[PDB]
Amino acid sequence: RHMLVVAEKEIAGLMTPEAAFEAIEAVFASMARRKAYNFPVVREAIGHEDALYGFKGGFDASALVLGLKAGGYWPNNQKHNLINHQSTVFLFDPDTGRVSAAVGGNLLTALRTAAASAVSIKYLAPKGAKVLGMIGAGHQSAFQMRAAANVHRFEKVIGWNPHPEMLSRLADTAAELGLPFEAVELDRLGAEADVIVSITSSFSPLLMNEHVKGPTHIAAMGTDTKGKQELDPALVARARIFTDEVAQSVSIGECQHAIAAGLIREDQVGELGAVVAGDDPGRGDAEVTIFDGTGVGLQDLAVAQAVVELAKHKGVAQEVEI
Amino acid sequence: RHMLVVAEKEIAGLMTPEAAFEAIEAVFASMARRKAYNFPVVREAIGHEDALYGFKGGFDASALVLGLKAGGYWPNNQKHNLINHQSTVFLFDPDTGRVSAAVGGNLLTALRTAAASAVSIKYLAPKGAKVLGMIGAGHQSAFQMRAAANVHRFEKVIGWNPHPEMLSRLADTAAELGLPFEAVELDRLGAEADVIVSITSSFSPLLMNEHVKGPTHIAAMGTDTKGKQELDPALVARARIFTDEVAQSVSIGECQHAIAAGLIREDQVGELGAVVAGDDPGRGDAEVTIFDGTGVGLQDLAVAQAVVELAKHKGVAQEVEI
Ligand SMILES: NC(=O)c1ccc[n+]([C@@H]2O[C@H](COP(=O)([O-])OP(=O)(O)OC[C@H]3O[C@@H](n4cnc5c(N)ncnc54)[C@H](O)[C@@H]3O)[C@@H](O)[C@H]2O)c1
Ligand SMILES: NC(=O)c1ccc[n+]([C@@H]2O[C@H](COP(=O)([O-])OP(=O)(O)OC[C@H]3O[C@@H](n4cnc5c(N)ncnc54)[C@H](O)[C@@H]3O)[C@@H](O)[C@H]2O)c1
Ligand SMILES: [Tb+3]
Ligand SMILES: [Tb+3]
Repeated sequence: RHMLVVAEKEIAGLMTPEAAFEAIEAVFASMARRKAYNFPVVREAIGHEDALYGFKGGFDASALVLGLKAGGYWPNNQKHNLINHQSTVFLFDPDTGRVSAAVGGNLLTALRTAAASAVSIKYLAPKGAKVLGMIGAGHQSAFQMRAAANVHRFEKVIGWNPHPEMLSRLADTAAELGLPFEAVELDRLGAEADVIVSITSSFSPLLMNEHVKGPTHIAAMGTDTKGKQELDPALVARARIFTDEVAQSVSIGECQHAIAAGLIREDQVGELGAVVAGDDPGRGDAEVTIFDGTGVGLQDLAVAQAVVELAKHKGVAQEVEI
Repeated sequence: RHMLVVAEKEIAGLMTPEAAFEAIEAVFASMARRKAYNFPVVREAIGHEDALYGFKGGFDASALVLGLKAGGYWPNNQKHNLINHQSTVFLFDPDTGRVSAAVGGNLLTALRTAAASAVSIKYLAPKGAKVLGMIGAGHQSAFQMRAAANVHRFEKVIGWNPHPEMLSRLADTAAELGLPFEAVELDRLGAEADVIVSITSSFSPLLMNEHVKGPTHIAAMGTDTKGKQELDPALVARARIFTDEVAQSVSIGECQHAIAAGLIREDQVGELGAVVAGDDPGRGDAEVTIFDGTGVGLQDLAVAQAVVELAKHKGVAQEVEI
């Protein structure tokens, strides 16, 4: 009996935005139909090298995926010539309990996060969305724009960056996709962008309520810890809200600040997967929609189960006896 | 950069009861000195194949060992020609966060469980213990007897089992250890066994309060789940109690019943590691001592780290790129 290992350097040549979209769109519908759930997250500051280490487990009864993503954040990894984020996904056989696969989760995390916002664009973007708005130009921004253009045909890409130095990262990605780009200010972005994808490590409201005008869908992907914030709580409180895990959205998600101040209800925080499964009308007659993407382990298990199938069909899945 | 893999079939040729004893003894001391700790345990009934699946993580700052054991219990694994207990230890580099090793955990679990019971024997057994009492003849009962005979020199082994046909497993291993065996009922076992080791999956009190007579150390290893029970809560109430994790002992351990009945309070539950680290005198003049072995992830981590060290020396550690 052997287990499969898919090295990190193989993920780029195997995964695609289409393959990432299929896995995440499917795992959203399973969570809505209560065929899949996330385990309680373990998150520990081990008190050594300032590390944050933990596990994100889950089980998908619809796709028979069982396992976890283990790892975290090592801020001092520069001395090792390594990136700060280090994670690994372990898959187990749901029928027997044996380990089945082990895949690096660094690039997979960026792809499933980009695929998550792409699902919210497919099911919540306004009719005939013209301009794509990008708030932030970090490492994740290139994956977010590529996943957005893969699911919706855009005509213009406008972008704003809290740090104007790396504004060129959005322009290179927009030119890569064959779309024009224009660096705009935050007030003009909310008025022209029909779809807005924010992906910053911000601790204060960036996109204000008076900025957003007209039908607009917002993919709030930045806030994933207690304390972070990207949107004006007044802006969150006028939009129909969808998320991946309601418990995480009201605690460490973008909605954490509006539910605490009593600006929105907890029972009004919808599930994006409920729209994919057809149980939720979706955008409906709301002018502004917000997808509060917080990140769940089932997203990491779905794309990991996809790369192991693509790897062994390609011939790059390492067979290991264990 | 790469990842090591130690197959399950190599564990037997690498681990010895003495090597497992030295690892677990040191881990008990590190926990008492607060140089190591266990992460919050995840334990989920996923609903598929009646399986119990979860993670037991931990970190040993003294030995710089980090990781978790993943897996659990598949009650119907006999139809797959597999044992019901399936687990796997994943070690991570504490300085970088990258995964370092994956080790088969089936044989490791039984070894460290037997080592934990042997540590309590070395530090809590009555002076000159001559008769070892085995309550349970399951799979792990053989490992418990071998580890107990390795740390302490016994003259006789008496055994009892709810299903009396399995007693051949105790007699066979008693023959391997050069020790005579006699099957008995629980009334004689409690009055003649100086050291008692219970390793049953029971939900009813077996060893009663008036069964135990004279100086006796009871290594209760079977109860690791809310609802299981091996001992009479009255017997637990009159004994000097030690455990590996006080939080688990009062909830899923043997003390869960004497705690709920108000017979004892959690501050009356000691730590076996404090006896190992010299901070606790241990037995003293008490007539009955109990070690509530529930199982902690650091035990798996310590015994797996030693296996990786031996596997690299013996040359049986598979180098895998990830
Ligand atoms: N929701 C998910 O599933 C998921 C997954 C991965 C990452 N993320 C989140 O995405 C966010 C960015 O990911 P990245 O890796 O692209 O980070 P990154 O640091 O590469 O980009 C940082 C962005 O945050 C902005 N920024 C930095 N400090 C700021 C401050 N003090 N105030 C306002 N803006 C500030 C920078 O201008 C830049 O745009 C992080 O917050 C991360 O947690 C979410
Ligand atoms: N504490 C630890 O660190 C640790 C580690 C591993 C296993 N365990 C526990 O050890 C126990 C047995 O381990 P095993 O894998 O050797 O199990 P096993 O099933 O091989 O043997 C189980 C024994 O329990 C007894 N038993 C079974 N059903 C019973 C019932 N209904 N009432 C009373 N007695 C009954 C029988 O004597 C049987 O031999 C399990 O409960 C397991 O959780 C503890
Ligand atoms: Tb059943
Ligand atoms: Tb028979």
